[PDB]
Amino acid sequence: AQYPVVDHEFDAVVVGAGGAGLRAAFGLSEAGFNTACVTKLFPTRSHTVAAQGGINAALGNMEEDNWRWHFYDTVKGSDWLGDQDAIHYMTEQAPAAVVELENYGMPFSRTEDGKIYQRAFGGQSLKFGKGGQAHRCCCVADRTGHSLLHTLYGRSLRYDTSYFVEYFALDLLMENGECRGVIALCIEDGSIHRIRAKNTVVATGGYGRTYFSCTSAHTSTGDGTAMITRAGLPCQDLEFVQFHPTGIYGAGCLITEGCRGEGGILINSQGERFMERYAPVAKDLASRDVVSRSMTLEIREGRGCGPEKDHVYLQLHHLPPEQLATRLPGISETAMIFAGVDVTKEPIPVLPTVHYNMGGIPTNYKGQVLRHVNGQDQIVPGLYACGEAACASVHGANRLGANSLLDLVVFGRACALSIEESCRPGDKVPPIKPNAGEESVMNLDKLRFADGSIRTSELRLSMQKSMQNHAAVFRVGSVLQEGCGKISKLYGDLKHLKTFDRGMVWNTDLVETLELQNLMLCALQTIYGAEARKESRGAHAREDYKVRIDEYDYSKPIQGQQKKPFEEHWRKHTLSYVDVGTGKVTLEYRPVIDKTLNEADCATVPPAI
Amino acid sequence: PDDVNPVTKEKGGPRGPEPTRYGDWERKGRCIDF
Amino acid sequence: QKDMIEIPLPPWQERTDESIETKRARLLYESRKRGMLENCILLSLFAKEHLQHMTEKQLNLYDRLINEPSNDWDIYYWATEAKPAPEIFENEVMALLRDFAKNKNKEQRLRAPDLEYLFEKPR
Ligand SMILES: Cc1cc2nc3c(=O)[nH]c(=O)nc-3n(C[C@H](O)[C@H](O)[C@H](O)COP(=O)(O)OP(=O)(O)OC[C@H]3O[C@@H](n4cnc5c(N)ncnc54)[C@H](O)[C@@H]3O)c2cc1C
Ligand SMILES: [Cl-]
Ligand SMILES: [K+]
Repeated sequence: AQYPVVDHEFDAVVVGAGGAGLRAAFGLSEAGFNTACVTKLFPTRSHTVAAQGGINAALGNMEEDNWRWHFYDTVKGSDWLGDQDAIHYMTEQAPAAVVELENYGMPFSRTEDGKIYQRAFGGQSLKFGKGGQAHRCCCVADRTGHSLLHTLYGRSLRYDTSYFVEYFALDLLMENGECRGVIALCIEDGSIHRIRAKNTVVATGGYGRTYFSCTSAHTSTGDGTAMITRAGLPCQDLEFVQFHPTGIYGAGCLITEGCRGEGGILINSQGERFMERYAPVAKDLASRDVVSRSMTLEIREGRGCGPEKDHVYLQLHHLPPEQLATRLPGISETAMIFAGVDVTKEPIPVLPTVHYNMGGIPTNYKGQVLRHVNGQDQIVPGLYACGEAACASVHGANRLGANSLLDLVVFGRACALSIEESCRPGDKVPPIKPNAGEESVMNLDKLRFADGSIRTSELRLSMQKSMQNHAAVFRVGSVLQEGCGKISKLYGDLKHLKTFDRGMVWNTDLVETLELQNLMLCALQTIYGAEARKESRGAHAREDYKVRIDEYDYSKPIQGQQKKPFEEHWRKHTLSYVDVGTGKVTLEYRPVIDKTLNEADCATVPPAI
Repeated sequence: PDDVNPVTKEKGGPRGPEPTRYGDWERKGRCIDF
Repeated sequence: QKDMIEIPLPPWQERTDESIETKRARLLYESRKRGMLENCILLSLFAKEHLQHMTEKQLNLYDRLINEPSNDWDIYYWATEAKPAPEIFENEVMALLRDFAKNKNKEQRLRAPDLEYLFEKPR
């Protein structure tokens, strides 16, 4: 058809209205920048609202604390894939960030003496791991994420932030190596909007829906990740995906390990408590990834449950119902609402479930998006990223609990501060070519009228199952290679898509097909990166490569060792690229940043084992 | 009293049982975070 | 809820500029695309059952129910019985949603539906 094209000019455009995007947009607008915020959802429907837990900051309200101890915990948790300059930045800023959020109106819970109440969480420690549990985790009642969104969205409006609500960003407007804005679809009326700006912030969230089981809202489709890929820019560490072992089958709702702490057990199709064979001491309270791998082996060997023999059972019905009702109030209701299960007589169907994407768009600690040219890091002019879509990398190979609301506010603010320090409101906005974005519109039109042999639903499910079966917790060469072939085959299937809705008013069919394209790019890079990485580090663990492969053997004194060349160890970030036309994946690597922002303020933590 | 936890005297915090009592963060048996 | 009292957001408005087909299509999107999986699943399934069959009055009641509240969790708790809904939401559509969430026939509500129900007949 014909596509009405509308042009806009802003100082800055933020793609995303979750915690990260709202913090960036509010920050820019408060600083005087004419700021647009493009979001495919009303802002409080962002997945940030799902966060009913907390946010870490070393306020020291319950004991003496030091943000440098939070730095240490985060570095160690990252398994030394985390960039220590970004982790320094984030943990040093967190105390002020949380107090600022309270000042903005977030009603953080309080101690009897008026301080922000804090909980132990995430394995956090005092005195660089030597001093017992730290209490850093702060919250707003049972709705920290919602409070964050409501507060930042509401405050942004006082500074005239311009929202494009239910607009779907299709691509970046790149010209000669610089970002000049974004091209987006108005979902309500089908018009195409080219939003020009001197600076663009990508804050689009995760890509959990590449898998069959994830905790994400159904909006988590990797759209900004894919825009980066389509610009020929690298994504980073996409193989590092954090899983929980006991999500409800299909739904992805995580069931608390408290069910197993109270005596719940995992059962296979033969009625066996199989965790006794994989973890004779810890049994069903073995570590997350041990449990997930054990479940997967059971399923792979034909002992999975259900009609497709593709999950296992979490059995609670041997426990006294009084115990369930008293110690786990609500588990009966949750299991009934989604699985239709009465936990006093039926098991819950469960399987390992994606919860967090450590990987994403590589940035420096300022939120500036990086390319990797001639083996050197180099910022992309006019382009920023923050939040779960980004890879700063504060989480490295494993995110700590309650650090993932923190990175939203720290790096959302960092993007705004970086723009404020390098630019002024009203600076000339770079022009774009009159046909800029044409290819995005061509792709949209092809999907709108797609009349092939594979429906969006069919390709989507096949992708999700293939990722679940080949690129989840259980990783080994032969299975990863099989999965690489499958995902490459499904990428080729995008050319055979079948859609149905040919209109342009609230065309959810079309939007979910764009989302599938984006997911498929993310899936390709995740599984090829995982196949290439022949080591175990944090959430990536391989049955054929069970050891963390660093530049030294850090299990032994370093004195007298020969350092391994960069190309012969794995303590390095994966960089992934896709030739969109052919589906060809290319991998490169860049070093982990071990230097902090200031060694005198915060010492680099050497890798340890 | 309405919004004050009788045990910890936390004000305006999570309702019902302590969400982190098992080490993760749970609500109604759902694991929110870990 | 101090932040929500001191920081009020733009109010929800019933829309009068939409054909019934447009309103149904918008509420489909806004049912499927929620901030947590719980309401993505429950509201996408509820929408499949009802949107194409509702009257305009029912659509407007549903619109207010799922789109006026700032917090998806408030809707989820109203529907699953953990909290009572404000009087503005006490009507037949809320009654339908509350009864649906109870899952009295112990069905599996584990996935949002594929969209073919809108376009193809079941063979
Ligand atoms: C169920 C759950 C519970 C969690 N609980 C906690 C917790 O207690 N504590 C914690 O620290 N972490 C928690 N996490 C992790 C943390 O909540 C998330 O990592 C974080 O909220 C992500 O925020 P974000 O701003 O990066 O993205 P999101 O909040 O996902 O927002 C992404 C934004 O991008 C927009 N967008 C996406 N694609 C497009 C497009 N194509 N066009 C336009 N706009 C687009 C969306 O509309 C949305 O506004 C939880 C995660 C989940 C899934
Ligand atoms: Cl053991
Ligand atoms: K990430």
